[PDB]
Amino acid sequence: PDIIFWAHDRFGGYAQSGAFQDKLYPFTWDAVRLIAYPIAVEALSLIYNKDLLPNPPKTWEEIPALDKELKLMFNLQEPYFTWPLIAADGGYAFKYENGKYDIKDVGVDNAGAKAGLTFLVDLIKNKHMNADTDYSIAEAAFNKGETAMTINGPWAWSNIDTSKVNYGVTVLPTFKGQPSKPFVGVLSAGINELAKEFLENYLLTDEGLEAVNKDKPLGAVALKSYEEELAKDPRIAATMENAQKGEIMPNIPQMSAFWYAVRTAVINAASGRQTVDQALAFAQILIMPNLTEEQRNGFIQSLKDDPSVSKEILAEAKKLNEHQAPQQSAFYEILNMPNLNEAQRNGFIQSLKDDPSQSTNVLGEAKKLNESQAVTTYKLVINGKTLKGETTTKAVDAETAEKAFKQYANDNGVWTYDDATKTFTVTE
Amino acid sequence: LVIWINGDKGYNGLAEVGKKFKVTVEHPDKLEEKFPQVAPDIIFWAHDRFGGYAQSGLLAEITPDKAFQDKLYPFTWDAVRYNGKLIAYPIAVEALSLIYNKDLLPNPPKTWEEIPALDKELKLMFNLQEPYFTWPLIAADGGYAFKYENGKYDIKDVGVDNAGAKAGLTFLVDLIKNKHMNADTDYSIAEAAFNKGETAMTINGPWAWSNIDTSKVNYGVTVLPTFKGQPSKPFVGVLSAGINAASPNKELAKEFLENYLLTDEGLEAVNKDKPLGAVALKSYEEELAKDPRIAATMENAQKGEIMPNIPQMSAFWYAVRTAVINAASGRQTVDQALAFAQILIMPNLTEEQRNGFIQSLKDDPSVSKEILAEAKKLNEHQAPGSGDQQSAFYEILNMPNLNEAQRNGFIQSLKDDPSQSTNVLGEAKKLNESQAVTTYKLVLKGETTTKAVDAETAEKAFKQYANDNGVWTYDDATKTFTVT
Amino acid sequence: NIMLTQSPSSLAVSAGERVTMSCKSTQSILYNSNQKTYLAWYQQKPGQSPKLLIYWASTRASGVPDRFTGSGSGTDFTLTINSVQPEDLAVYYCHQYLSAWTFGGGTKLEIKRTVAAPSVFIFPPSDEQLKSGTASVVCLLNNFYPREAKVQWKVNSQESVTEQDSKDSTYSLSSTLTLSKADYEKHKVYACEVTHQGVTKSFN
Amino acid sequence: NIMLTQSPSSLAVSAGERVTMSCKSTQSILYNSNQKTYLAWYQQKPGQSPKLLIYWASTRASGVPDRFTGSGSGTDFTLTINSVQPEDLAVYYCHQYLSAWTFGGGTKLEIKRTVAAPSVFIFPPSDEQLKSGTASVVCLLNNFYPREAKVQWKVNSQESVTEQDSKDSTYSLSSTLTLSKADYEKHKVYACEVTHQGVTKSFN
Amino acid sequence: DVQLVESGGGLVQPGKSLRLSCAASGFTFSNFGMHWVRQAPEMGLEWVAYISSGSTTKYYGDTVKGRFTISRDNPKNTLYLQMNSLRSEDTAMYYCARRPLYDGDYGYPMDYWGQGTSVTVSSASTKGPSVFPLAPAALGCLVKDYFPEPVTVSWNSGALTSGVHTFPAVLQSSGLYSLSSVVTVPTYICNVNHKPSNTKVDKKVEP
Amino acid sequence: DVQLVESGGGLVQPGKSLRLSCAASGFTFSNFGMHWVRQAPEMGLEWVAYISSGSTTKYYGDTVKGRFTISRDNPKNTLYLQMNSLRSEDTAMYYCARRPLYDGDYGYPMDYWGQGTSVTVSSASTKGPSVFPLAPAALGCLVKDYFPEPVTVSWNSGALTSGVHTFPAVLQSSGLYSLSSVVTVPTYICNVNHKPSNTKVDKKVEP
Amino acid sequence: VQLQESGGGLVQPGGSLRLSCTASGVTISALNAMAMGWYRQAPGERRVMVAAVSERGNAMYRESVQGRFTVTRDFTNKMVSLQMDNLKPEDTAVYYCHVLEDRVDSFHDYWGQGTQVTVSSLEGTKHHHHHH
Amino acid sequence: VQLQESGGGLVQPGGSLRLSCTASGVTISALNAMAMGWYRQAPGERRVMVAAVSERGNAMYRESVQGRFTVTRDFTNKMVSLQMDNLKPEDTAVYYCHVLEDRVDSFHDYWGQGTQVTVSSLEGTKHHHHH
Ligand SMILES: OC[C@H]1O[C@H](O[C@H]2[C@H](O)[C@@H](O)[C@H](O)O[C@@H]2CO)[C@H](O)[C@@H](O)[C@@H]1O
Ligand SMILES: OC[C@H]1O[C@H](O[C@H]2[C@H](O)[C@@H](O)[C@H](O)O[C@@H]2CO)[C@H](O)[C@@H](O)[C@@H]1O
Repeated sequence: PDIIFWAHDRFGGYAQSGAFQDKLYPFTWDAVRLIAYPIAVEALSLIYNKDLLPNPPKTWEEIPALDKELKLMFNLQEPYFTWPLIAADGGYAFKYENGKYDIKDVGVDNAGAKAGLTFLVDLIKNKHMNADTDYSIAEAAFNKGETAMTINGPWAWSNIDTSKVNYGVTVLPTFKGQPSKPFVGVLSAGINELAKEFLENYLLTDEGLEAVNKDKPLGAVALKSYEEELAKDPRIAATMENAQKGEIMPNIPQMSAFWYAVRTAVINAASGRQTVDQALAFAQILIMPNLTEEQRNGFIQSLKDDPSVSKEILAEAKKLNEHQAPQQSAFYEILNMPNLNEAQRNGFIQSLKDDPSQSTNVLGEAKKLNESQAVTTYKLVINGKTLKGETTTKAVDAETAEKAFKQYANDNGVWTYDDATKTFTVTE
Repeated sequence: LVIWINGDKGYNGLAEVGKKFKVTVEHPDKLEEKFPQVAPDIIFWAHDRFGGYAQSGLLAEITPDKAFQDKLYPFTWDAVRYNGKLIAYPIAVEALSLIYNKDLLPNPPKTWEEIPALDKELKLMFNLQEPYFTWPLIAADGGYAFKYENGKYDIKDVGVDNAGAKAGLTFLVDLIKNKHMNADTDYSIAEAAFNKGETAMTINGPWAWSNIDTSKVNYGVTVLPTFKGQPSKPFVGVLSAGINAASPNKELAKEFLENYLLTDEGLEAVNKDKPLGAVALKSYEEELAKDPRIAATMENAQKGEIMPNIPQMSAFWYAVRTAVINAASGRQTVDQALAFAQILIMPNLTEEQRNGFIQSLKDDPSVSKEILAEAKKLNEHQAPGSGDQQSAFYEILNMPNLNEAQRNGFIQSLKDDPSQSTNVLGEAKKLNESQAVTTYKLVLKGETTTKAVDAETAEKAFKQYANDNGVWTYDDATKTFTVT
Repeated sequence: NIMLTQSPSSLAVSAGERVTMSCKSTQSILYNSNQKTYLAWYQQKPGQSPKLLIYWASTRASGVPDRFTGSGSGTDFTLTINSVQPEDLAVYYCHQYLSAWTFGGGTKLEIKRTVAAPSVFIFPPSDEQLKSGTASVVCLLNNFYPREAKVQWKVNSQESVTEQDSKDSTYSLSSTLTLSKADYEKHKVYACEVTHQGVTKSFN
Repeated sequence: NIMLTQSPSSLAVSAGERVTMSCKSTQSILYNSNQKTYLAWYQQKPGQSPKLLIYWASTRASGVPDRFTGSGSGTDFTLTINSVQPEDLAVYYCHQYLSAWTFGGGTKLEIKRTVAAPSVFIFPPSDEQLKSGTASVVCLLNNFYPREAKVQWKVNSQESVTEQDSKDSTYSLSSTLTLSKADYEKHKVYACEVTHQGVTKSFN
Repeated sequence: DVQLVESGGGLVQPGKSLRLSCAASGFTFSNFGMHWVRQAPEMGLEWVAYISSGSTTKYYGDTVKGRFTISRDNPKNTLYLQMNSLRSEDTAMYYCARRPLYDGDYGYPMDYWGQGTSVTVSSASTKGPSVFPLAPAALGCLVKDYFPEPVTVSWNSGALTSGVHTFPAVLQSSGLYSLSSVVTVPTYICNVNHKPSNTKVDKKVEP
Repeated sequence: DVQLVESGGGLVQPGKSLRLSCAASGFTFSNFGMHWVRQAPEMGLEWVAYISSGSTTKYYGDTVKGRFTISRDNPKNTLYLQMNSLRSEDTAMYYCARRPLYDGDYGYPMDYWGQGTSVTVSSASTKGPSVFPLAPAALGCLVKDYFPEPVTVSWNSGALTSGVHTFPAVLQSSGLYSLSSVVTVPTYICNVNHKPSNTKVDKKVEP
Repeated sequence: VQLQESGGGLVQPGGSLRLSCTASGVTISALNAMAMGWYRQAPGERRVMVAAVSERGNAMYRESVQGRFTVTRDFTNKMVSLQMDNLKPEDTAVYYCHVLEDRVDSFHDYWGQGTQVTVSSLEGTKHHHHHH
Repeated sequence: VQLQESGGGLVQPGGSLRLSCTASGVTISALNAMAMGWYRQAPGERRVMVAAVSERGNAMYRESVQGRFTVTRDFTNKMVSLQMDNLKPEDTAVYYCHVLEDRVDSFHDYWGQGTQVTVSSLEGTKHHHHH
């Protein structure tokens, strides 16, 4: 294949594995940063049936009441659509700090993610939500009016337009008073010169963008003029509201397995075969990059057969992963032993800074020490016919050193003291 | 609190600022080289060495404030940034300028070539020991420290051997030889001569002004003269303060930097002591923007280039210094000095190998470019190539007597091992002098294959093969003759 | 590059006694830093990749017996086998790995034993070979110690002798007599006779 | 960890014949993939760092003489010296390096030879000793192999004997009698009488 | 255990190009240097090429410099030798060998060798072998008129190995090769494999 | 030649801390793992600590786990061992040893060892040795009343080494140490070095 | 009650190993009422507890192996399983399957034959063959 | 005209080595009438010229060694040097000091004893002492 049209998450891994700029939006180029040309910006939205309800629900808690009144369903197989509920309560794929993604920190195991997933499985068990439904069945149900609401992107709108049923698009409802944070995908083209020029001066045009959008709605197009002439449509406005409420998808190569992991967790979470915490732990273990297949399988089995120590298992797996990657509390605690004299305190803190991974040991034995706990060097020069040499002793003053040196001379068969070099010289 | 600055800056003014804030200040000589080996709490210096200091961990990273970022000019912040983090607080921007005595000459010469005529009429002199002052003449004609491309610096490329740098250094040594410029003079002698009015011109920064202000003689500053129609491009330095990572008063020094000396009264006090030039802070710079000397310094800075921050700068300075000194005293030629500096620049060469290359350049200058190329190749080999590769590619793709298989093989070999390209190309050339089908299967039990241009030829060959071995259906679908 | 020359070349011995194969170097291969001579002895059995026997000209590689011993210095080195065994027939190469990598000419260790009487077979051509246009009769001798053996044909013949095996330590030989089709039926009786230290086979 | 037990605590032998030192493991230390037993034999001369002799329990280290040989398997491993030399007196440790690192208890090797008559010396205290307030008188026996000798003091006594040297293979011992200065003054005649398998020295 | 497998050998015309691949298994391939060594009956063992672990240092034989290229792919554990402008003296068998770590400290030379591939160069074309069983005790089959030398001969798919005598191939007056393989007996089929001609033939020997 | 030299040893009170350094020369220190191994007269050789090449993997002994810390500085070619909360059983001599590359493939154990530094832990205070000549054939000198163990005794600054007999130190009832060293002869000065007391004594022995 | 162990051997550090213990001669509720666990012992050391599971199904671990090791008890198949992950050379020992039962007045312990676990700390063994 | 060589031995590749040659038995001007150079010979190949300096003071180098090798002529001291930098294992050979002079009708050569130079292609010996 020459060019691939897809969301911007996988092009980063593809690149890892091997005036025109001003014509598009800057964040679109920044997201694909260059490896791909942005074409469309897509975000999920809540599409409801106008005849079913006058106004959409604002909170996720009210949706079960409306559904049981009907007696909500969408694509459950793909994590993409279910992710906003998880991300609403603090769930994040990777820690985005000072503009950089921290692969070492993964927030899928957060408590808010647990609350979102347990609310989803509560919807599943109450028969309000279908665990085995997919995108096609959800589209068919919304086209036939079986479901009052659905979660879908711009592309399905034309298909809904084929069903001629009145549909209203809006922002996804808030979860526990917190708005959702859907992933914002950038549908862009990645090249495996003629194809590049055909993308540039033919596809990236108002006529080309409008021709593509007529077949299937691209949502937010990267081209400025078509965005300006298409911003009048309120559906695009709702899509951008969802986008700013959401977070852009990362470009790091660590997403694909991540997606796989999340998918498995959702498949574990929806079917009821495993609890929310165990599914999240399995997803976290699958996310971990440097674990060997045998090690990952062993950790998976250990999490499966005993969920009591899941936190300790995750900590040990993270430690092993950091060890195979190609203390501050201890620092504060060590300084606070009162009876410990200064010398061993520096020794222990030097060991702590020297080897962090032994800190849990180094702290503990220090406590085992704590309960247990609770001078000038002068030189003699003998210039004698019977004894020639020099020796040293540590003393608090020249007087104690003088007695010590005189005793040493007494056991060994004119005394002068040079204070500048702290030297007693004895001449026989 | 211990502060180390250069001796030509405002030590007394900074001392008064610290006394207003205990604070101890010193100005030891050669401080920029003893600082890395000793490790003072904070050191005032140019941004070039702070990159190496941060790489070695000698300088602690400073946590900034966004309002403080907006307080000063942005390019000062970008210049003091190494690997995306801030290590020092920008204080002043210094660029070299030409200072002339108005009574000695009404107008400064626009060109360097006119300066010999003016000097001969008199019968200009400045510091020669430091490469800092010599570099504008070298870099006026296209010389550069490192290739600045697309916003990154190329360590592998060094421009001290360009013909423009050679022309500038030969011009300078020609001025030396004609007794117009003393090779042994330094900064102190230049300052003494200009204060006494002996010399009509000098090259210096803002800090000298107060000194010449003590001379009570009128002085005018301007842009350095052009060389061969090309304006001079002096390096643009940023004097900033770096904090020791091992300083026990790190936060005290940080608060001193943020709240006391980087404020209007501190900058004005140190400027009264010694003119710091273009200050990074917006308000005081706008206050001093009316002064024509600061305008001339800014014009020189725009004409020049901002001094880089790579840790590979220090040895570069060292190399250039030696070359300039080797150029100054006449011990060796300009080309030899530049070659020696170029050999000294690359770090990955072993000391024994570097000495061998020094001797190689000493005893045979006719093949200096070959020696430099071989030394560069050895340096990249030991470093912890596409130039000739594309040429070999283009030559092979044009090969007329070579069939497609051999061309593909040679291309794969070139793309695979480029360091042996020069030999391989020749081998291909050698072959150029010398040169001036469907596989069908037969399914005595066994299978065979033969390559044939058409079905009937393969049928004939298979029938012969069966004849010799004591033995018909044909399938286009599997390209197969079956005998039973 | 350093050239190595192995003096004995082919050498025959009975099983039980010592053999000494020497090789000379053009240049000294003594590394000055650690005072270790850089030379190795490799053994290659027929139809096998070379197997390391000795390195540093004195040290024995792991797993080798104690019968093999390396000695020598300067530019002359020797490899000595105290008790040659029936599976010790191979080619021994001395190889230096100080400056570049080079190998010696290779000395072939041959095994002596008692003489054995060969077994003689006469093998007729097959009919599919006959109708192909040529004919070939085979005269085969099997299990004789001495390679020297003369073969004569009674009615331009090709003789092939196999490599001595390690187990039995004798030889096999095959002489093929090839002729045209018409020459094949113009004659009627074909015989191969052999003269050897340790007999005629004929057919119609 | 896997600690090892060496059977002989010490063994004496004359020069020229064979000695065997065995050591046992609590578990098999055979690496499965390599099929190599991970065990080594180390030699430590007195007042020196240990020196590697054998690794993999059969392979011989570079520069090690051919007399040293290693054998055994399972949990029992033996080091054999075919011809013990006088400078081979040392302490031998068997050490596994498969799981963690542990060392054996150490086997000491002695040297047996012909009897030798000791050399007797008597040494009085010096005057700095005298005025320091304590007196020490020494009786010295030199160059006596059998390592059996009794010393008696005639008018609280410390006997120190050195290590068997490699060249002579004999021993040296000193008996020190320590008393106060007054105890020195009251008595006059001091004798040391030494009896050995292979004499009294006195002063006034 | 450490294993090395070579592939890519065959018959190529003089002046053409060829590629040999050596796959390594059982050890960290990305940490050891590799050697290519060729052997011929009239030339013997001689080192050809060497590449370091990180591909930074490569060395070539004097007679092959400028024509041969040595390289490696660490992620897939492969070693490549590209041979160009082949001359008639390059007919040999090629092995890939592993150079131990820090041989300046322990002195361990090239220890593990691959099976090797037979590379032959000639202007003539290939030809499949002709197999002829021999009427008998001893019985066997001869292969005749096959231009590329390698012909692996087994009996009953390797069921029996005692008494198997396979004579070395000899060059005939027509430029082709022929050899006979025999087995001493008190069903018997002989299988011949000719890799350059990709010919597998099973022939049954009966009176 | 490979050279490993340790330093930092001496006499320290129980419960104190001590840092041992080991400097390596003659090999790439940044590529080989390092071991700290201690030896005592009553317990013998045992392994204390191990550090990998890149300091990513570190192992400790059972009895020294949590008390000792191993590290290394590759640019400075140094190996550091920090001991905290020392106990009376730790009196021993420490060596730094090298681990050969890929011992799981070639099997080479700890090969090169340093000289070793003696660490003794006790509540008693150090005391300088008392040297006494012995009037004479043989003649010698004896050193008495020195608590730290190491006392190196030579004659004429090592000019003569024939007939030298230095006896091991013996504990008396007072808790101090003493040893006599003699030479048999047909000028002579005996030199004693006591590193913990920093004592260098040259005593001339005459009748 | 007869206890038998299965699984073990030599393993590289950082690997995983699953040991199993099977009990016989006991009814389901009987050994349900007795706690079951894993002890280990190195030579020269005493009997230390690495895993335990009480009659109520609560798991107790030693602090050095908590998180790394996992104990699971399946009543129906009468099997206890110890999964050991992220191994270090300090973990090589003889492992004993153990049963703790209450005779009211005191405690009684049932012991198995035990299995050997050897963690072999070795360099350059990331890609070594094992089935070969 | 007797030629005496000095220098050589074992070198790690990429290292440096300086060889010297001294001519004797000829006067100053007559030696300035000669062209002086270095040849090298490997076992199995004929002698080839690796460097040469004519009487004009110009230098001529072999193609494969240009840049890495340099040759210098001190004609006042009857002395010549060859500096070899960035060596390779293929550079192991015996180096021969060579003197060529024209006899109008022909050319005549003088060869020295020669010195042995070996390049050791080992890997872990970079830090190794020399003592
Ligand atoms: O499997 C989850 C995938 O989610 C995204 O792909 C989306 C895409 O963003 C959306 O426009 C469209 O509906 O296709 C899929 C729906 O899953 C990620 O881009 C992928 O990496 C994930 O695999
Ligand atoms: O001379 C080489 C040095 O140049 C600069 O240092 C200058 C500095 O820019 C200037 O403000 C002051 O007068 O001191 C020196 C004069 O040389 C670089 O900053 C240094 O790194 C160079 O060594």
